[PDB]
Amino acid sequence: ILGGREAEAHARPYMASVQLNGAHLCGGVLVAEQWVLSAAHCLEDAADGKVQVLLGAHSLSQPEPSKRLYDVLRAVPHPDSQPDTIDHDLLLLQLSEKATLGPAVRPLPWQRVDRDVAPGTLCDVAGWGIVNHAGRRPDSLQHVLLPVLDRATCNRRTHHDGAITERLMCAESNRRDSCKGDAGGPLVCGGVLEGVVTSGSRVCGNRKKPGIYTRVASYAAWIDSVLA
Repeated sequence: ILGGREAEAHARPYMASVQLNGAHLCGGVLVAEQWVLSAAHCLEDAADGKVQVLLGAHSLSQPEPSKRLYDVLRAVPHPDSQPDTIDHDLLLLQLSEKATLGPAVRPLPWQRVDRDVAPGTLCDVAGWGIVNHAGRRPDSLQHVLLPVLDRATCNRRTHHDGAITERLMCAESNRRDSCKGDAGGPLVCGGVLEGVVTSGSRVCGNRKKPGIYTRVASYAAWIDSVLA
């Protein structure tokens, strides 16, 4: 997260760190007791590496009573995801067992009604991604509040030039933004999950290249099918 601040510890009990061989890789969001939603291109990461999900965390490295690292029973990328597109960029991770819930670990309600978030709505995104241009990785969860950007502005040639489908949404990226390591994390508006950070290549913190988020409401039936 660029231009953000350290998050209040455990105030986002839905937040997940998706890990590969014990290192933070991507964000994710607990959407059911046994299921974490993240981004498909994260799993281009990779092969038969050990994918795990850390719940209940603030610090990646330090002991905390609520921290628990879960193994992953099954990883389910969206079937229409492709290496060279930002479309359908969702991944569902089935934990080894249902997560132990408490004040620091709880699924987030997610949007089922397929209607766009209003322009200007202030939403929250959080992550353990890089915090400066050098690539410094934070030990603790960061977040930033970002206003939703209307799709037509986002689709201008100066911006993302037609790439923002009805299944995608944008937020402003003026110095404050998600960046490398934040893919798959949650964009939360009014206490409800609305978006998942996409995991394609994108400059960070340039107002001319808004953040792009997959609209979870667009994929409600798919999420239900996988969890069935």
